[PDB]
Amino acid sequence: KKYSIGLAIGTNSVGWAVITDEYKVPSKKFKVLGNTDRHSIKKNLIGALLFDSGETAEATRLKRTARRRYTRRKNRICYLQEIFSNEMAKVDDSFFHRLEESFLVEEDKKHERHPIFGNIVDEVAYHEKYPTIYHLRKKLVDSTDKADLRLIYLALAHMIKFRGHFLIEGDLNPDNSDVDKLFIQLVQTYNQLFEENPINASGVDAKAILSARLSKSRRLENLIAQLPGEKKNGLFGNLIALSLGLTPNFKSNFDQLSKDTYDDDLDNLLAQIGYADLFLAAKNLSDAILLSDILTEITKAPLSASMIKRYDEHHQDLTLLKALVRQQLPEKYKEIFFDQSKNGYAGYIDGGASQEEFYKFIKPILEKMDGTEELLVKLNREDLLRKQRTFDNGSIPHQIHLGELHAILRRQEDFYPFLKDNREKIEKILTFRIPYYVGPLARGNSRFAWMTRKSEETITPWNFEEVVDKGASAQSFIERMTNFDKNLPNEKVLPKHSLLYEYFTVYNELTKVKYVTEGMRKPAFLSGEQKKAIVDLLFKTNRKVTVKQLKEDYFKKIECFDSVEISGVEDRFNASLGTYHDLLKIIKDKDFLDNEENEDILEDIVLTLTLFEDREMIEERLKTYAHLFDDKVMKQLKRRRYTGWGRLSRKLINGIRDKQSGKTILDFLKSDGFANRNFMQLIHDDSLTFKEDIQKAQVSGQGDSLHEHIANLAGSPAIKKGILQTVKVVDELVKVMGRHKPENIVIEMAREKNSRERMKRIEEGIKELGSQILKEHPVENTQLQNEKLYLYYLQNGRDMYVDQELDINRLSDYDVDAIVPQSFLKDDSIDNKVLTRSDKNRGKSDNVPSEEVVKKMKNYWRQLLNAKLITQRKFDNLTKAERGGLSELDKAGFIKRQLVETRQITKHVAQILDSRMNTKYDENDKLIREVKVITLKSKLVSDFRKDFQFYKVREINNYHHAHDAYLNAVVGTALIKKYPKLESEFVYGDYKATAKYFFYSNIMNFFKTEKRPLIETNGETGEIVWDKGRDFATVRKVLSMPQVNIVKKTEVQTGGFSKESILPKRNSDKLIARKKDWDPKKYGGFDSPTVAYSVLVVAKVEKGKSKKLKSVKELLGITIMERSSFEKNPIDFLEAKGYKEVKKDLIIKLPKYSLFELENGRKRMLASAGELQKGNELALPSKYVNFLYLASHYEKLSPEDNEQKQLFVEQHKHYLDEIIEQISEFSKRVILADANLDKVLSAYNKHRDKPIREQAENIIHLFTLTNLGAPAAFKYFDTTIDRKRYTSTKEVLDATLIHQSITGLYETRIDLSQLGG
RNA sequence: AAUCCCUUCUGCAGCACCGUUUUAGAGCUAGAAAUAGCAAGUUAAAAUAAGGCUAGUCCGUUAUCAACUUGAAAAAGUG
DNA sequence: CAATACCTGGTGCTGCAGGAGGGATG
DNA sequence: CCAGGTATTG
Ligand SMILES: [K+]
Ligand SMILES: [K+]
Ligand SMILES: [K+]
Ligand SMILES: [K+]
Ligand SMILES: [K+]
Ligand SMILES: [K+]
Ligand SMILES: [K+]
Ligand SMILES: [K+]
Ligand SMILES: [K+]
Ligand SMILES: [K+]
Ligand SMILES: [Mg+2]
Ligand SMILES: [Mg+2]
Repeated sequence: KKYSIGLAIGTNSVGWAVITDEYKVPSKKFKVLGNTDRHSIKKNLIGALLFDSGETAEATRLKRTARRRYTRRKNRICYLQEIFSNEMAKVDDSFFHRLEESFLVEEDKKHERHPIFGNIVDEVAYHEKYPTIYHLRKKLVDSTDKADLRLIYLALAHMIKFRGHFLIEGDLNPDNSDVDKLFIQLVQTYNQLFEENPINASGVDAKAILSARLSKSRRLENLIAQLPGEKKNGLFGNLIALSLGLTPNFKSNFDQLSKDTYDDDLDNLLAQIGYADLFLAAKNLSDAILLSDILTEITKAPLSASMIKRYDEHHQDLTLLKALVRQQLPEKYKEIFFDQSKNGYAGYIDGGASQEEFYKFIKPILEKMDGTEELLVKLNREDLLRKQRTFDNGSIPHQIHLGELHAILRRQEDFYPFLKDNREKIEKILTFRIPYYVGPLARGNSRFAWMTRKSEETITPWNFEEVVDKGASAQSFIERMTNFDKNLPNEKVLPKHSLLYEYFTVYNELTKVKYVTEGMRKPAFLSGEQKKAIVDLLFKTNRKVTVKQLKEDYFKKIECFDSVEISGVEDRFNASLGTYHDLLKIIKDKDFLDNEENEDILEDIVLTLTLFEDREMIEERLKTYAHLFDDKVMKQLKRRRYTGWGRLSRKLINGIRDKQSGKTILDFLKSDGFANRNFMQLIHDDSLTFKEDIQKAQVSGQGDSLHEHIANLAGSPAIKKGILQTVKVVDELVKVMGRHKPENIVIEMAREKNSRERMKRIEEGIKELGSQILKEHPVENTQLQNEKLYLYYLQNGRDMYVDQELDINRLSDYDVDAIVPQSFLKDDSIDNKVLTRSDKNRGKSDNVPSEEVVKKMKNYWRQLLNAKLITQRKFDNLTKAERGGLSELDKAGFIKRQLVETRQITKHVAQILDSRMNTKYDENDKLIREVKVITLKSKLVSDFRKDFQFYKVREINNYHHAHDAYLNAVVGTALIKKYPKLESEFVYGDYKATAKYFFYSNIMNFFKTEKRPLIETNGETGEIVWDKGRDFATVRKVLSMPQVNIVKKTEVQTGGFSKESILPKRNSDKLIARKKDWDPKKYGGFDSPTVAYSVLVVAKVEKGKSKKLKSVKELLGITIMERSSFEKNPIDFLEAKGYKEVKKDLIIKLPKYSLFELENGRKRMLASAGELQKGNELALPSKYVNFLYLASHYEKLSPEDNEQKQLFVEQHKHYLDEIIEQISEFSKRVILADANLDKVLSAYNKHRDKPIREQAENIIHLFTLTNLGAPAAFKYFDTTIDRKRYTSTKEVLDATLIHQSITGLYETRIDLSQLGG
């Protein structure tokens, strides 16, 4: 009674099957619990678990940081109001009270309804004088008169509440925003600065070029093109890119700018290369540009002046437009200016029409009339009838608002002393930001917090530097997320640029080098002293060590050789002692670097230089070693910084020692007799204690629950959910088998609204490219789902193999080609595809695109890569011909990869299963592997199905998952029975090119007959593995079984309370209050809450004026918001809902997808408290499935054999009317959608003359009507069938509730009809 | 299971711009009223998961969940 | 009550830490 | 986008 388990793991399903020795699926009588007449039921041991996808914690994060930002903006306003409190009380004792209650209706207000002044005359006068807040801001900046304290507060609060971005570190001169004069002065500085050949700025419109709204690099390209004799990589072009916003490097010219550390960066660069006024004229021009796009001798507040310009132009253009429409088109006036439902001005101001929609609506009306030329120019400039609060204000830096705030404070502190004293406090309120390396300012109740306090007191924007330890917190920010050595899980990894780590890497690479001379018969390793000599003579004198250097400067000059051959390294050594030479240049003391005593200190310094990024903290930590280096060396040292972390810790590299030998890993790597064992051999050697000590280190950390362990894997949270469910399914199956472990467990893992991503990728690439391909051809995200159009836009409308424009309309004429041919690699993704007019122009179809195409198109390809329209992998594959093209080894590897699962995630799943199955040790204290775990790629079973006609159709039902599992079980098991030597490739354990190509290509031919023998056996054992006369019949019978255990995981719904839309007030009890006292009838609110789970209530409710008690049984949906209160005390909750005399013990909790069975096997699932999903699977017989498969698609190019498939399709055409029949009988029994079924029958009767292929495809479409789960709309040819929904859950209150275990084999059935009174 | 770069998949932190909602921004004239004819419109306040106690410039949408017995829970046991 | 149609919150940026896989050694 | 909530129309 030996058995094996087959598993198919996916992101929404775990298919499972149990097989015996003969590849049969058993069947058992399983006990049934509950109050039903049924006491047991027969189940086949095969099925599939279905579940909704597990989501990422990202949306939670975004919304959580937003919650924090709203809290902190409120606290900003609260600080500002606290500063104003007393003097405002002297002026107006209820001003802030009216501000906070501005949202209430006049009936609910406690003070006068006019907020600012408290009476109508002064309010109307204010709005007449200051129609927008920016009028008041400009007035308060420019005027010299004492102003009302309330208007001052309103201006300062409007600046602080919407304060602009923080993308620039430094100050901003308010004026000097003339692009032209700053570019001219830059040109003068360069010309009189440089030695000869002065640059030309004659007839240049640096203003237009730089100020045009464009990508930084495209404006760079334009300005460079204007300059004769200047490269885009020219030094002056580099300075221009510095001024534009890019980071240039003057390293190559002489062998973001806004970062704060970037100025220290520039200072050390100046130390390295010894006039900079062009830089002081470069960032000045950067300001000029950035400011000029947004906005100076007439005011100190130019931003509010620009907003007032917006307002004035809006007024003038609106007057002109009203007059023009009244004169020329008097009949549309209402529609344009009164109808909020239309996208005219009325919908633009009061409706829901955006600026873009309003423009789309009014462009034809402007083109239709006369005198609309300037208005149309403003429209195409996106500068017509503009509001002031718009989407594009994200460009406004906080320095602008800060300048206006400071101006107002300077004006009004002459009249208000508390403004003079609190000026810097208010400025700080505006400018203060919590640093990213500090995190939440918590006190021990935030699982995300790491900040440590210098003193225990409340943190404010002003005492932040004294209360918050900006030092220790910035250290914790990195150290909490630092990686731990996998071998010693309680040790921190070394910095990637640590001297010890680089020594380790160099010695590990060097210890496997071999060399041959004439005197030697066979190659030899390098001795420890040879390796030390090579390190001291070469690695410590050159950054990179070439094989030529190894042959000449060592084997010739030391060992006195003339011809020696080297193996283990080719051309140049990959490892290098980079930090050694960095420090040798900085400190200039080789004996200090070579003194082993000085290792520690150095490891400290580098650690600092890696751990932090701030200059002050780095200097503070390096102070401990100030006495060791001259001041110049200390300044050069603090300017140097590293990033990145290694994979191994210091204790593993050079700490733990082998008990017998007494030396560390690095000691072995430096000298290991004549074995020269490397790191892997060291930690896997049974004669050394490294293996055992690593084992003893691992265990203590991994004593935690299965869920935590699976959380610690790397992968999508959806596939992690799948993995956890897979493990639980295996546990349940083992329990079903009488706690006997299986012989094999075969696992296969499937491969892994993105249209907006395509749109964003293309928009960014085209605007960075500076192309007008979207002005010429506007496109929507739905059109980008077509492969050819997406390729067209990614290629800027050009052929990729030949210099020639592409025509959009002729996309059907063109070809989509694989960069690496698909006979070699089955890559069908954008990363390996190209749109070209004719694939013939690629060159030869058997390799990488020819060298000629590369020579033609490399520059255009590089332009596409810089705009991120192609990836780096795509570019490399396109230009592989430059580096020899595809070698035969690549040919063999592309095929071995198609059939050997080499993912770390499938390896992790197999390791979990293996460590859960095999737990006993033998007499030699080695593991007893009772259970072998196999990992297969989906292509094996896919090719099996296609070769032996066991086709899958995903749309018919969810059975295929289960079937896949079964097939996986079968094939895998058979495979390792036929070729045990392949265990190393497929079974979890710590155990010519043409040859392996042929072998892996034909690995699955033992199943085929063509003459191979009828019976296939193992060569050595003589055991039978496959009977071609009997076992295929077994597989067919298994795939034809109608009873398959499909179980949809019942899940409590979590997440948001409801839809987020804040609806207008409405006389409906469906509205939910947004605050405790905000009656939705007066204020609006939310609707559409999500039911966490429903509850079966059995009680009485009052009926009629008499309040008589009437017995009821109904489903009450507990919403996500109600859940905590209902669970704290269900009886009080239900009584508050209106129920009386609740039968507490009859309360049944019903999560989403709870299963009910009614009459004639009709099943329903709970979609919520008031809707049901389809609960039955349509078990279509196998012959119909294979017919639908074959007839669904043409058979073209064993193409002569495909004639037999076509003849079978045509000989069994009557199958169509049978399939429809099978559907009809199903629907009438189970679905109960009379109108939809009649429409579908009429549609099938309508197209009986259509070709068989298209009828088959639309019949595939039909199964949406019968699929398990929520109803969905579908299409039969050109007829649309809307979903028939189940808008009532009354019937399930008398049906049979079915509780299912994870496999569905164990059940518990409750006949709810026995509940009532 | 080397380094570099790229891509993709994950986790955390700090910000910005809108959108919505109610109220404020005296609508006028003729109508009994409905309605008609005109004037106007760009701005602001406040909320932005109800809220919680642990009162922090903190926390509140991920992960986990058939039934039944035990347990605070994680989880074990039951065919 | 059952069929029918409509609805559904978005965008942009800065830093950091990691797993992976692909292609090459800048 | 999918699919559960909502009002409107019978
Ligand atoms: K009142
Ligand atoms: K040029
Ligand atoms: K609008
Ligand atoms: K090399
Ligand atoms: K760093
Ligand atoms: K959910
Ligand atoms: K959940
Ligand atoms: K279940
Ligand atoms: K990465
Ligand atoms: K790698
Ligand atoms: Mg709040
Ligand atoms: Mg607003």
